[PDB]
Amino acid sequence: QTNPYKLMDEAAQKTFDRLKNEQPQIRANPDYLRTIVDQELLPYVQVKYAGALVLGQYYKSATPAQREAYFAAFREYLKQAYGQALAMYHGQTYQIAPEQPLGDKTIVPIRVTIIDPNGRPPVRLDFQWRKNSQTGNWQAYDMIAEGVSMITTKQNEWGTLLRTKGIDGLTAQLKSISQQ
Amino acid sequence: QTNPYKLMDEAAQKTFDRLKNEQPQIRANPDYLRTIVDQELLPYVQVKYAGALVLGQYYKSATPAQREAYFAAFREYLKQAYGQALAMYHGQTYQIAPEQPLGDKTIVPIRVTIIDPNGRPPVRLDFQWRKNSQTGNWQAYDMIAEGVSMITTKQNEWGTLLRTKGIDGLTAQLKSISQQKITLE
Amino acid sequence: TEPTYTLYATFDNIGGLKARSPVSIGGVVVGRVADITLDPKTYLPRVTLEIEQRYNHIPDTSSLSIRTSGLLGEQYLALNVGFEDPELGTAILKDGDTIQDTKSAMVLEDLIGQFLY
Amino acid sequence: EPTYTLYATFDNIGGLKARSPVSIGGVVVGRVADITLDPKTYLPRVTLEIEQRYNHIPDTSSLSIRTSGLLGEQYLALNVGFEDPELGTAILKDGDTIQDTKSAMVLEDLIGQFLY
Amino acid sequence: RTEPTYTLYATFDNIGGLKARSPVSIGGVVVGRVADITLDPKTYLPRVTLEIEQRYNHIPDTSSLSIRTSGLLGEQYLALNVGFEDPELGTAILKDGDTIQDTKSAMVLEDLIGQFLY
Amino acid sequence: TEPTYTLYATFDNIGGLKARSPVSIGGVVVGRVADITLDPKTYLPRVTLEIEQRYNHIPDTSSLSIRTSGLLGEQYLALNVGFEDPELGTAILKDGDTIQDTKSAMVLEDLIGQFLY
Amino acid sequence: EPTYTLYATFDNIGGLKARSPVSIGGVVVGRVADITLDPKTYLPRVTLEIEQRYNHIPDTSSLSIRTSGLLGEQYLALNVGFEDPELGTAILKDGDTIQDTKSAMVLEDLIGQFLY
Amino acid sequence: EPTYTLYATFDNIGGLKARSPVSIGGVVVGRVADITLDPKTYLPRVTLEIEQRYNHIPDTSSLSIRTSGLLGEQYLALNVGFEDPELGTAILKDGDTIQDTKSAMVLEDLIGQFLY
Repeated sequence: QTNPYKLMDEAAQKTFDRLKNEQPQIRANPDYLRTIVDQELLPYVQVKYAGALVLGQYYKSATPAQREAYFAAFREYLKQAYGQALAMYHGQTYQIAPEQPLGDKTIVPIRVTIIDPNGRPPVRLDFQWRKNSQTGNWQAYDMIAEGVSMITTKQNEWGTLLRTKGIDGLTAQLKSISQQ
Repeated sequence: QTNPYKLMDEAAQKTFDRLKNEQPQIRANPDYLRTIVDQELLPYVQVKYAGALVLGQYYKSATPAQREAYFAAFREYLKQAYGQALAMYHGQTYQIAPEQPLGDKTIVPIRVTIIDPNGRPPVRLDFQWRKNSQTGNWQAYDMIAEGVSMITTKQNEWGTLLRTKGIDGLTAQLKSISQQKITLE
Repeated sequence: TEPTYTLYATFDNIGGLKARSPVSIGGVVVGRVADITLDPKTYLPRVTLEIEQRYNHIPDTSSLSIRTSGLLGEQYLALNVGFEDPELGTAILKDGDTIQDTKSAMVLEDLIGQFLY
Repeated sequence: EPTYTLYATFDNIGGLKARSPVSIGGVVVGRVADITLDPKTYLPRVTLEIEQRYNHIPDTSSLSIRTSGLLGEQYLALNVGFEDPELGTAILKDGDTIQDTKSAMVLEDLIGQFLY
Repeated sequence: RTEPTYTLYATFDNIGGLKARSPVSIGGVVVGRVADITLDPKTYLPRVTLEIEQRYNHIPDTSSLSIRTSGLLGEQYLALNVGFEDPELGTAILKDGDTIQDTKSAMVLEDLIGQFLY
Repeated sequence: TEPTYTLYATFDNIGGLKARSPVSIGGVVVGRVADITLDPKTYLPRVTLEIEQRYNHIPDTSSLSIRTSGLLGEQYLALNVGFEDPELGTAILKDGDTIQDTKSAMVLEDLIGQFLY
Repeated sequence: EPTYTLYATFDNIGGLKARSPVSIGGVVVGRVADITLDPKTYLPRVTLEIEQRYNHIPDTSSLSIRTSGLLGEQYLALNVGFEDPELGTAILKDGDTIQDTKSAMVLEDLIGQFLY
Repeated sequence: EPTYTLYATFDNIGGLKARSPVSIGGVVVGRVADITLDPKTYLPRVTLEIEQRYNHIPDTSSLSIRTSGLLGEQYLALNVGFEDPELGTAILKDGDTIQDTKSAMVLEDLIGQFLY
């Protein structure tokens, strides 16, 4: 890995193509895209920052095996929700932002866009790529859409619930959400 | 006969009756439903005031042939386009207003209500009865619902269209809307 | 000039229609209500209105209604002109008669709780 | 200006202040007197004054709270029901309390109900 | 405003909330003011007479009027719409003393609820 | 006025509930709010309030809440008294105790993201 | 009182007038110092200040912009961070700068995307 | 203080008055000069002023009209694009004209679009 734009472009085009060509197989069964999502896209993202940001505060007090089971169920929740969100295909093309070199940075935002003429005007998705402090391996974690986040709400809603019921309470809750 | 209350009661009775066993029949052809609508509803409605009220001031100048054609088109139109909310048939009881005698004037409002638990509160449908001046046989024409009317809107919308395109234009539009479509019943 | 008709009309609910407010026909002002009072026989309001003289050929079976302008204005009465035809219904509104048919007023809170429930 | 008094027990008064007009039909025929709290079960109690000139109403009336025009203060709305020919009816005397009731409405409850 | 101005006539059916003296603007720039409104003692319908500045004077006849609200609580102003003009074909020009064709109507928060699902 | 007696409460987001406001019950006002502050230990807000001397009987299973006034006004604490029941819940609010349950505030620009997106 | 200042970039001010209060969990700590523009990439830059008593917020916190009421004023709200052993830690010392941020929003985009 | 001038022809101006601010990003950099009709095709033309301290900007920017807050005035939002290495770019030399349009929005169109 080196220039994050390379990884972004290549992974995006490969994912779009792998979606498009195997779409008849998706029409064969709707309980199947999750394995492809976890096979191609997941190896490129990061996990620890997601749980680390959503948890917050309650980390000086922590139980090892409890953290293990939490990090476990977290990825099942995430994959299920993201695969459920995937189900919006109809056919539309993509475009990337104009390249701009820099280098001496760690946190760097980029943009993408998708468009379809016959139906509705385009939208504006984003991402958040982060340079690692250990080996320079760039990596992403967040996602933003027209001024709304996807981590801020999960940090703002699941509040007192943790403060009272218990970490294992949230673990059992997630384990329940693992099936929808 | 004389008291419109008895007419309203018998109308509610005969409407609630026989229409009940239509559950296998409603999913079939929703065409003969017009006939059942014609059965009891039509023989107590006055198309004449409906027409003479919607047509507006453009009546000091009119020809008999087009007049009769418009009246017939309006007859068939109101026949079709009345009865479509009947698809809401799921069962709900009816109740009448407390009786109060008078019988000295001509125009009289009444009331009615329908009750159905487990899904929204009841509504407040009304009517408007009028004592005829040719004999006294009361009859209805209007319909009201929570403030909104159902004949004022037609008097207020179809405006300049008549003023410009011509009465025959409205006749053509009504001919179009006569077989415009069939409800999803 | 003030050559006036005066007429009487009943209702059953009259929102916030205070006295001395204007009545309009088509979109122009042609006078104002004269007085408002109550009945000691059945507990229902009565309204006495007054009209100019130039307009004086209104057909009988007209109609009258209540409505509000803008969003935070003041309510007013809207008139509606009827029709003429022999045999069925005639009668020019002579001084001292009463407008017949009417419609009820609109209140809020009711429908906002009705739908979207 | 002779009048007389009545008592009512509500459930949650809402933003209704003290001293505000009553309304039958669409006119004004009284004014509310005082409001306090029951020191035995913690429910509000309200005293109302109406004109004696009207004195033939039945005993099965309701009572409710309304709003003015979008953003206007409140006023007690009343209603008149059916009176049977002297069977289960009578006349509100001078200390007989009304029975049925209906509360007010608050904002956040409706919003929270529309979602979740 | 000593500059001469030529007048026209228009007929509506429900002015809703107009008033004497208001600007009739085109595109978004003010031009002229409205002169007089009155009713017709013959079939009961309203009618308006308006002024137009003389510098602008080449309007094709196929045009239109409209009524419009301002802001969300502001009042009303007439709004003109200049239309198409085809060469060769007869279309003429608004010389003084004519009356333009089509129009629209006002809009008051009552008919909307009525047309809302009946 | 007459003496008072005070209590403590925690929260999570107090929106715009500033100092000095009524702690109404059912619909009548019965006291003000004393002091708000933050906890320099785990970063959470805390509030100390006072209640009049006259009412001296509240079952513990109660709750507080925050709500808006009208559609654009002030904000007032709203109390909710549960019920009394012998043998089971007997804790009488004496002095120097903290109500257990609580709720949060409500700010516009979070709803838009919560749903309708 | 001994204050200390920090620097942060953005993307859209969105009507955030200079000199306004920050907020951390509902309470007001400090105000914003000033705003300016960049002469190399055309982006705004904002310097802010903070009181010294609170002094342990871990680095990876967050900032955000929002509006109170329904149409009153608008301010910016902080979000306390997650404490990290082993990995990146770093107590914020004077003369540093906060990292990842977020951008404001305008209603017109939502109104347009809601009606297709 | 030194400035310079530019010309723009729109399509529908909306309630925009005169002498209103022209803002890039979130700060104020220009003020509008004058508005007049085109006595050849009847379309509006507007002259705008930009403070010359800023210079190195591309010649493919975009311009649009924006509303303020909820019920505030209006102003002119700008948008700066990218810049290729002197390939179809150049600098806005005193006296050129931007080449894009974006009219405002009025109420009745939305209602008619939503109710047909």
